[PDB]
Amino acid sequence: EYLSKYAIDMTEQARQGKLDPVIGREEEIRSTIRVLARRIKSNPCLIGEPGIGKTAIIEGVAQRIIDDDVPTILQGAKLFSLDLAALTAGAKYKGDFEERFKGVLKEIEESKTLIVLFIDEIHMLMGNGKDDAANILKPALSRGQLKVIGATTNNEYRSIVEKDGAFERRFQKIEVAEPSVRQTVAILRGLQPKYEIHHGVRILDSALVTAAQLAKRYLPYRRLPDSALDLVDISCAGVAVARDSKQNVVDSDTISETAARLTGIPVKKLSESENEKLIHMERDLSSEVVGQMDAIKAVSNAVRLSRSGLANPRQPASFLFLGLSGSGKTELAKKVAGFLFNDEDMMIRVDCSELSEKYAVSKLLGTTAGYVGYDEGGFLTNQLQYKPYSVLLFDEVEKAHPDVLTVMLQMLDDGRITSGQGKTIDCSNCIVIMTSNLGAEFINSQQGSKIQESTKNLVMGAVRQHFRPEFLNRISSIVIFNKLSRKAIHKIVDIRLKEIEERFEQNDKHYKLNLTQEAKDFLAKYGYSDDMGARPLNRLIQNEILNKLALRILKNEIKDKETVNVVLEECLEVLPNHE
Amino acid sequence: LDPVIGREEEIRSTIRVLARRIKSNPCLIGEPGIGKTAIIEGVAQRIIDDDVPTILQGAKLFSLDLAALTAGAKYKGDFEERFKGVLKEIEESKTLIVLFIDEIHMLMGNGKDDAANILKPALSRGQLKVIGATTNNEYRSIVEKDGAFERRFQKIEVAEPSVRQTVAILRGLQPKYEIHHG
Amino acid sequence: ISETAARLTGIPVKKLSESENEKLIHMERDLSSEVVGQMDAIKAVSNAVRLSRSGLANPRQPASFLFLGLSGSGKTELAKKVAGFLFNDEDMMIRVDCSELSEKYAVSKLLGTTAGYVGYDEGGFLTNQLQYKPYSVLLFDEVEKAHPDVLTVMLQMLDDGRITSGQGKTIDCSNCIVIMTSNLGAEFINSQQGSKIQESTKNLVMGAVRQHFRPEFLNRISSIVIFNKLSRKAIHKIVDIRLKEIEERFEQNDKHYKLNLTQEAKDFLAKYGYSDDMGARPLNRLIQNEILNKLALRILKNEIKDKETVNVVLEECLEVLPNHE
Ligand SMILES: Nc1ncnc2c1ncn2[C@@H]1O[C@H](COP(=O)(O)OP(=O)(O)OP(O)(O)=S)[C@@H](O)[C@H]1O
Ligand SMILES: Nc1ncnc2c1ncn2[C@@H]1O[C@H](COP(=O)(O)OP(=O)(O)OP(O)(O)=S)[C@@H](O)[C@H]1O
Ligand SMILES: Nc1ncnc2c1ncn2[C@@H]1O[C@H](COP(=O)(O)OP(=O)(O)OP(O)(O)=S)[C@@H](O)[C@H]1O
Ligand SMILES: Nc1ncnc2c1ncn2[C@@H]1O[C@H](COP(=O)(O)OP(=O)(O)OP(O)(O)=S)[C@@H](O)[C@H]1O
Repeated sequence: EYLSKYAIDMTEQARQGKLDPVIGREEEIRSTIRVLARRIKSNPCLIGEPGIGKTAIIEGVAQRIIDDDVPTILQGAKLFSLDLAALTAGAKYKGDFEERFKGVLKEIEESKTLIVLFIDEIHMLMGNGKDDAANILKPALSRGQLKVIGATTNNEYRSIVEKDGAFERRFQKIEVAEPSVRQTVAILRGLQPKYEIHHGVRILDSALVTAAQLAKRYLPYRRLPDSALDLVDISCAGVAVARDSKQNVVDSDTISETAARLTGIPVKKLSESENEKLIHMERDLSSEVVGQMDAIKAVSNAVRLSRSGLANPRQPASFLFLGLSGSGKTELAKKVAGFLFNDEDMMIRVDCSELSEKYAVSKLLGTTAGYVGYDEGGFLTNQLQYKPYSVLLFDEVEKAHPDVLTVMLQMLDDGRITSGQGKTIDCSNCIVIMTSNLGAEFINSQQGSKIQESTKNLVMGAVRQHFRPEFLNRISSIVIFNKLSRKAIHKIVDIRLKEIEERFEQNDKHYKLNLTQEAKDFLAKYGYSDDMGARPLNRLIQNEILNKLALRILKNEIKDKETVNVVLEECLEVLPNHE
Repeated sequence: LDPVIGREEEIRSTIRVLARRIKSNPCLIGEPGIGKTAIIEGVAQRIIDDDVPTILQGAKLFSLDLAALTAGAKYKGDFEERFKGVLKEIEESKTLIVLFIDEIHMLMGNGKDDAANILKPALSRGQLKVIGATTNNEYRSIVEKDGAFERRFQKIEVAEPSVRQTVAILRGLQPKYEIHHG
Repeated sequence: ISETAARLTGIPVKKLSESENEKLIHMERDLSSEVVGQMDAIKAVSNAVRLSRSGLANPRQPASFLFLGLSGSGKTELAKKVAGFLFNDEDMMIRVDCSELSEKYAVSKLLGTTAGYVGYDEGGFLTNQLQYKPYSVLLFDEVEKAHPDVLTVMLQMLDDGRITSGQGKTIDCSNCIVIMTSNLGAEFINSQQGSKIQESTKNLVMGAVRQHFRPEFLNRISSIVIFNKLSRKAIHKIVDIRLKEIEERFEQNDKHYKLNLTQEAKDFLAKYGYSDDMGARPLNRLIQNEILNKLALRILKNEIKDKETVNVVLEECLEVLPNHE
């Protein structure tokens, strides 16, 4: 009776059509059967990554028995799935759980046709460093009795073997593999009617294909038999939800949207409104960043290329921004994040300006087991796992120690980067921007505005002297920022003045600066340092205007709508009815 | 319970996952202090107002304590019994019962083992829907060790709401504070 | 018995199928159809694979290579195509990011950490992969960046396949292939004195190797292999290959080429992408810069839905099918 209380009759579940129909995996199913067909230690075990179909194989075998597709040894056999229930019943009256366990084995053992016992999470039976693990399945399997099928993960197997020894002897591992995308789809097709029936939705074959493809590309941490199903099942659920208050059909687009929600990857949304945003991306960035159109275009291409799906799945977009300091290198990256997340600071930043090798590698990746801290991934690993397509910005990669840059070297080509604790993170479908001021050395030759021939040669000469080709050749594009022209300065001043207004927390403490009057000319004239980019503008605005404004505010001379003009420098007005 | 403001996508996504045939176990993930458990209660409120997908229409949502795990361990195995009991009561399906586990990493177990089948193979059967809640750090401490949980549960990213959203939230909660403080 | 063992260990060596004979005696043919030129590297690998598959390989020496060459010459690529062949899946490869192998961590990262210390997740990458997939190809990217202490561990691994784990177990990764890559000789290959790396230049490369790795390691590699700089002719073939891969990776295959200019475009790219010291990488870049980016706009603008055509611009451009929908 024990067997009916502490285990599930998997062959009955197969008989009743409750188990997912099993598709493919013939070598694996066959191997399990062949091992069960053994006489001594007829004890197979399915080992492999958590999502590859281990119990599906077991269920498959249950079906093969029901379907009369087994050896005469197995024909007429019954398969049970052992629960922990026998053990959960309690260790009250010391050893009784072992007796119940033994009772299960005894019922099985006494020739009630051939009974095979299967155990989920079988590593649990390694018990208390042996001891409580008792004789669980030990003399049983040793004598070839009580045929057992076990299944667990790679890591658990490692723990079983390591800690027990004897179990390794008793069990015959069978490796189970993740199916290919094509195989995955075939499986999905096989499962399709169960999903369609459950949800009450129709699934197009295109959708099934789509899910497997997307799963391979966008759910790297979880194996295809699961990941593809999550996309199918969830997409179906999506449709099922629509059916609650609103065409019950799942297609590739539904899945792609679902994937975007699931993974955070915006590439899969596919909207007409997106198209307009991307088409005019350059305009929007040019209204934030003045000039530097080549840089704007360079990035825009990365985004558009990625959003179209054309970007190579293994080549994170990668840019190196060379250019004269203050030309807007960091600023561009921020504005790109602005565009992509509606948040200039959403991006992941790596302050490479601070990277002495000894520490630098570990700061980005973290430690291996056994070292101080296991809170791995200071910056790259931890951030990449939650914001997998975000903009990753490296400030002054030029100054990073040459060795830490080789972490980036790897990151930049074929996604993979691994944590200190051993996980592949894979910064794949994302954008990487790196910065350097190295090129300033030649740009400051004042060769007009747009970078000229020779200037660019020297800039690239220097970058070649500084970084090894191994790195440079992995960059999608090296962009050299242009010098800002006085004309650019006029545009910049406008933008800056607008940002100043927008950032005011107190919506009264703002200007009506006569920026249409000589005030803009003053700023453009005085702030145009040929070689400090736009930075002098921030300083002039503070020295010429905001500092004075602060005083006007402190003295309560200001309510709102402050105005500015120039005398002989910038001068602020007061509101005449004030002190 | 306090009302939930915004977070519509989170509520929708959570339920959508619960609507799944198998492994219908969403988990909220994000930095602490962002409203993860608020979302969970938001779902409870949608259930009370019944503004939910068919699968939840008349469903219950329970928050599991660790008392199930820890309230006495003489007669080792009793906590396992507590879980088989609880999980069985959920499986009973008097109505649809969804279980919420706060601090979901707490069921990881000391070197697993204790973890038993607490919410393990059962989740793949379509019953015992579980909603989790964790942080990036906790998540890593579960996932990198269990493997199977990473598969069983489906994380949902939960963003820090923007300042704009924050204000809306504050307005929404304003009367609770005004009433409490007077 | 042999077949049974193959089933249990996964090792194809023991299957002995006739169909393998053709794939193996022609492995070079097929690798050369993926990797252009670089025949010595191709032969080097194929010989190792064949010794294993034919049952001649010595169990105490995992096959190993040290591939030297210019970046963009196909070092990583070859290894992947080989893994592709061996498993019918390039993702089966076990990879090591050697650039991450700073002294204090690298050993423990690959082998694991000893009992008593935080985390017993031994095996990080090597033990954990090797204990399940015995004949996986290992790939070490830029081994010259690994701290010498790490390279020392490889020396141990490269004989008897014996590697100890952090917790004291052995791996015995006998029947496998180990690929190490390096850019140390790039400085001499860049002399461009030839097509096939020239003799003598070859010794300069050995010089770079000998001054970086200790001899104790170097004489242990089954063979040190040097990739050739790519020739212009190679580039023509490479371009063709990339264009095919590009079409193949279009998972949403409405987005596909007819390409057109089936000579002219390829020649344009071959001409412009033939950078003497950057291997094939510039070809990838030109295609994105000159073609795919433009395609992205044609897609975004609803100008092209399928049947993509490239024209020469006297650069290159794409022709609109639907009229800007
Ligand atoms: N070949 C297949 N045939 C039928 N169903 C499959 C197949 N592969 C996967 N599935 C489904 O997707 C899952 C595959 O993995 P499962 O066996 O459920 O999980 P697992 O691989 O057993 O890992 P554990 O041991 O349960 S953590 C199953 O739960 C099935 O629902
Ligand atoms: N081309 C530009 N358009 C608009 N604003 C700009 C531009 N260039 C610089 N700025 C201003 O420059 C400031 C930030 O410049 P950054 O990009 O940080 O300096 P940089 O160009 O990165 O040089 P480094 O490397 O950071 S010294 C912002 O306050 C911007 O307003
Ligand atoms: N969107 C929201 N609508 C209404 N109230 C909210 C919202 N977000 C947060 N709150 C309130 O803000 C508080 C913080 O939320 P919590 O869920 O406690 O934080 P948390 O994200 O759960 O952090 P942990 O993980 O539980 S420490 C909650 O107590 C809610 O009452
Ligand atoms: N001979 C070749 N035939 C075909 N493709 C090639 C060839 N050489 C290089 N490639 C391409 O180069 C890219 C992969 O880079 P690799 O050439 O392996 O870089 P590498 O040669 O490994 O130098 P490292 O060590 O990775 S910097 C792929 O896009 C390959 O297709």
